[PDB]
This record gives sequence, C-alpha cells and structure tokens, in this order.
Amino acid sequence: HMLTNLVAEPFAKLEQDFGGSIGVYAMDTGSGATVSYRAEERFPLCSSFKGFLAAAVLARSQQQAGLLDTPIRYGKNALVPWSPISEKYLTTGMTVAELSAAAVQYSDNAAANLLLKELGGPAGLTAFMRSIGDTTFRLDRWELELNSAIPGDARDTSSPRAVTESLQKLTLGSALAAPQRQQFVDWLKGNTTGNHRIRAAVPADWAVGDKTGTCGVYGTANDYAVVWPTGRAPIVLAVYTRAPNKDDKHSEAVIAAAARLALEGLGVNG
Ligand SMILES: COc1ccc2c(CP(=O)(O)O)cc(=O)oc2c1
Repeated sequence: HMLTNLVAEPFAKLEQDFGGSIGVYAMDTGSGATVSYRAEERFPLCSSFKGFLAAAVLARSQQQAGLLDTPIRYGKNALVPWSPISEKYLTTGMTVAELSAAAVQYSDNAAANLLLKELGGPAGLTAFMRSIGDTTFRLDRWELELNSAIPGDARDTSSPRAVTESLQKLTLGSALAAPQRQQFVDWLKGNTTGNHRIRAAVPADWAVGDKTGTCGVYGTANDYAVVWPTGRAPIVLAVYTRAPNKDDKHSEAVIAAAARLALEGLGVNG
C-alpha cells in the first residue's frame, strides 16, 4: 500500500487535467512492489488484445508444430481500416507468424481478425486467458466493432492489474515455453505504434516491448509494456484511459506521463 499512496495525488491531478479516468498497475518483478491507480476498474482493450492474441497463437504452436508457417489467404473483404501490412500481401497471402507480427507490431486489424478466426473467435482468446489464470479479461467482438468503448459496457475489457499480471506470466513467467516466450518478447520489442506512450517514459538504454490500443472514442487508449532497466529486475506495467463523452480525445502524452509516475512510484530512476 505504501508505493500506491506515494503516487495517489499526482495520478488524480493527471487524470483531472486529462478529463477522464486513468488506470495503472505497475509491478517491480524483483521486489514485488506494485503501484496501483484504478487498477481494478475495467477499461476497453481496443487493439491491446492483439498482443494476447499473438501469445495465444504461440501457445497453440507449442502443440501444433508448423502452425506458424501455415499460409493464410484472404479476400479483399477481410481488409478493414488500419490493415497496413496485410493490404500489401492481399494478392499473395501471409503466414500465421507474419500475421501475428503484423497484429503486434503494426496493430494490423485484418491480421487480428484472421488470427481470431483461427483461435475460434473472441471466446477462444478469452479461453486462452482463462487458461493462464486471468478471470478478468474478456473479448466479445471483432475488429472494428470492439472499439465502441461504451461507458459501463464490460464487453472487450480488462483491468490494468489483470493485463499486467497476464503480461508478466507470458513474457517473464512460465505460461509460454521458453522459445515462444522469447518470440513474444521480440514481437513486443519491435512494436512500431507505441513511440509516444510508455516508451516515451523509458530511457534509451533500457529495453522495452509494448502493445498499444486506440479505440478512437470516449478518450479511450492504452499501452502495456515490459521494461528492462539496466541493473535491476524488469518492470511490467499497464496504462489504460477512458473519458465520459464520445467525442473526448485520447492523449498519448497522458499515457506517457502516467507511465512516468508509475516508474517514479516504484523508485526506478528514469
Ligand atoms: C481503424 O483505425 C485505427 C486503428 C488503429 C489505430 C491505432 C493503432 P493502436 O493504438 O490501436 O494500436 C492508433 C491510432 O491512433 O489510431 C488507430 C486507428
């Protein structure tokens, strides 16, 4: 409780300036110290489910050898907005591994939907999260309907704490086999969409992997990350936002500032 009270006031000021709600859970994997602010509230996942989607693909690849190399062909009707990689391979197809990398590193929507289909839809991804001990995560819909971010709607949400706990298990714990774990970390490390979020709070000499989400309404956006500071154990953290009005805009700077506060609360000199 000590570190959480250390940062309670600055978090309240930050979210009031933002005009919405900020949810943060950060875990120092060395000491076990944690920082929480609205950490048990539900926030829309938006694209952040795509990280867990790729982890679920990797988990299945442990039992289905050759799953990652399977070519997937798709039609033009699969190309929903923000499919920047898959639109370039419409005439050729892509492998499951390439779709997973595109989903993680470019937030590719068509790729995410194609991989969701392979796993049995939103319920199949939810089942995977249940299998690692996450009872909070729920995915209910596909891209782009899952972006609705309706106030009070539990569909397609999780909590910052559950996101951080599941991310820890998948990137640092035993939820994935060692080769699949490293592949998940490497995909997160290569993300291209989060330079202005948690990464903006992380010194250049620290390794970081992240997955972003941006719903586009209700001030709703997020990022989760694993951060490897030099000389100490890694930090896992999740930063989620929402706001009361549909037209409220999200703020990357607010996500970065919340990440800064979480790291400062943990005592990690950034
Ligand atoms: C379809 O429209 C989209 C899809 C994704 C994005 C993303 C990528 P992500 O943050 O969800 O991962 C950032 C954004 O600003 O707008 C978006 C708009």
